[PDB]
Amino acid sequence: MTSLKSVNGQIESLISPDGSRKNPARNCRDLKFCHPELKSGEYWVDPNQGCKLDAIKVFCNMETGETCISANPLNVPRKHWWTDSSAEKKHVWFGESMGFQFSYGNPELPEDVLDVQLAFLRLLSSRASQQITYHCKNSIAYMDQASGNVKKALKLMGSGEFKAEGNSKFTYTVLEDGCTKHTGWSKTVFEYRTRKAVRLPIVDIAPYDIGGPDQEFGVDVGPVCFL
Amino acid sequence: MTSLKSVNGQIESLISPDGSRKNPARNCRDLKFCHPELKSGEYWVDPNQGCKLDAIKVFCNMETGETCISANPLNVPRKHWWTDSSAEKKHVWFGESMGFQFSYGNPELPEDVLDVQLAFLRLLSSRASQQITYHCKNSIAYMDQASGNVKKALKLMGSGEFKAEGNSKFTYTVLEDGCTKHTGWSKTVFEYRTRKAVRLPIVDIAPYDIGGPDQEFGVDVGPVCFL
Amino acid sequence: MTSLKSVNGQIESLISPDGSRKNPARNCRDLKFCHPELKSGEYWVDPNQGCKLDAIKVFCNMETGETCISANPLNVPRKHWWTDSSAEKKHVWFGESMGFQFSYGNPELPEDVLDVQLAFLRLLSSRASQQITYHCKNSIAYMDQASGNVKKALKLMGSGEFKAEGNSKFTYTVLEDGCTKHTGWSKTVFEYRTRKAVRLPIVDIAPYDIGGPDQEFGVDVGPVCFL
Ligand SMILES: [Ca+2]
Ligand SMILES: [Ca+2]
Ligand SMILES: [Ca+2]
Repeated sequence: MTSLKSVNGQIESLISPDGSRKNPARNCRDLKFCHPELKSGEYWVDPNQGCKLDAIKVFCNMETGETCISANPLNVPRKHWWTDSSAEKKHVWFGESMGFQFSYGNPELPEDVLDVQLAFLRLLSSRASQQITYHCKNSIAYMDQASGNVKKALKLMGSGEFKAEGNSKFTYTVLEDGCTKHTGWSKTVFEYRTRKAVRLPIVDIAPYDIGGPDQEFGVDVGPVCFL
Repeated sequence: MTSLKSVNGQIESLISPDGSRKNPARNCRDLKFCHPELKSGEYWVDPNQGCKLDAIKVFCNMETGETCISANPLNVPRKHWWTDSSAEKKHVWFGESMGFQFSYGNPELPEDVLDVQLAFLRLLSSRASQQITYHCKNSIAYMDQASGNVKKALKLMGSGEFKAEGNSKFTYTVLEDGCTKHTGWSKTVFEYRTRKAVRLPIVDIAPYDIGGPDQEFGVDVGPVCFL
Repeated sequence: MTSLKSVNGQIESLISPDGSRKNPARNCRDLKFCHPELKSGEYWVDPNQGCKLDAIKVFCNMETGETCISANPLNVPRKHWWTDSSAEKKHVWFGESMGFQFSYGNPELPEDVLDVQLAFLRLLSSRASQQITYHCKNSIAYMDQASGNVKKALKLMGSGEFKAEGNSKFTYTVLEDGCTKHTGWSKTVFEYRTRKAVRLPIVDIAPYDIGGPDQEFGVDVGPVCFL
């Protein structure tokens, strides 16, 4: 009878996973769907399903049904990261030069695996969104106070380029803009949200105003969230 | 022993779903594949699989293996829906103006969910096809009798534009053409069929000849069928 | 107790498939993941999952986790397949003229089914690669000895065109080049590898230097391999 009890529970787990490393579910949204009660917390979801042993630790915003992958590493430290030699200041790709590109998900799993689980969510979600902060000292993120212009605004590489202005479908929005005046380290917050998830996540960033001897910046990278 | 009997049946259901709200399958085509006998009828299929509680009531053409989603609402009523003021007559988007866009699947399920189940079928099916009727009084659908021309022909928004003429890959075909002469309410039937399912379903419609005081029309929207 | 034993094994099979026609798994890579030990060999994988009865016999390179579909038919025989009348020699599509296009997977399964299993793997894999050999007598594959040029090089239809030169993202690489001198039947080997798997497999081939009375060629088509 004990064996029967063990089997039945096991079977129930199969019909509905419970989010644990041992019993992951397809998206946070389903976990939400099949486990209405469960509260937002770290949960294990396996987007490509099939084998269960390659799921990923995501954060479920169990309110929205969003699945949110923290990006590793999470942050880029504060430093005066670039030279200021040209009178003209030009866009630079952090990851491409000096710099690393942002990686998303479990460090442990191989590239080809982190690609495909991400690929499914990214290919098959209703929409995706991602937030990113630019810490600044003496460095214009988006709006230049003195020009009242975005010419200085930075760029982001969706995977596709996200700019302040240009085709609307590819323009990030700003959520706050601390870094608009030069004088003595403040934060700007950007956001990209779309129905073509394939466009996310943000892998690289390009600050236009940079390399001043005065100029220093850091970043922290918010999770890419699929719904 | 009764418990064992209940488990075994339960397990069998898992290996093969039977199409019911409680035990849905991935596509009508599989239901057809794993249940060769079952006759065309309303059945419950769950394209994104995973959680079972968000499947959709489709029609299975169990002959073809097509999965056919009736679109809600099904029809647009007969009415003289638009003004005729310009000497020139121009294309108008029903949904965009005066008008609503066609929604597909369960009313009950959320947008983000109806998106993703549709997205999978739509992204991953061999081909899709959809039929649409234009009821008419004193209104040219496709072929103008007097010109022997399609200039008057209408348009449809695949999601992409489907026109009578233009790039071949994006031209609808006509299955019958009642509305070719003005004089005292007849039906034309259009069809789009493709291997890039992503292009369907039809969400919006644009009649070129419209708004005459004389002019009146209705529509009924056939299901979007995936194979 | 025997029934319980049968159920438990059955359940275990469900959690992890074992690659057999009866118990297939999603990709060779998972089979590799959930069955680390299993050696490279013919195995049964079912990419669209759902119903189990429509899987496909693939080769698992259980070292790489690649899933490799042998293409049917495997080879095109040696023959002087084309006319040489024009002083100018021009590209010809074997399949399009004189010729057949390459089909991949189980002969038994219907087109719409072989499409969708391939579609998933092809849509959802980390990368794909495919190798193809051009047997030659008196026929330049890629490099012309006398010109030291690729002008004569052939083409391949990815599904998209793969050429010796052109946009880099769409250029095949050569792995060996036997057919560079005219005089009395040697082999060249081509390869396309990409992260946009949608581009593969190779369905058609176009030799630029062909139809000489002297000129004869065969092909054998290597499998399209998904990872
Ligand atoms: Ca998995
Ligand atoms: Ca579902
Ligand atoms: Ca299957």
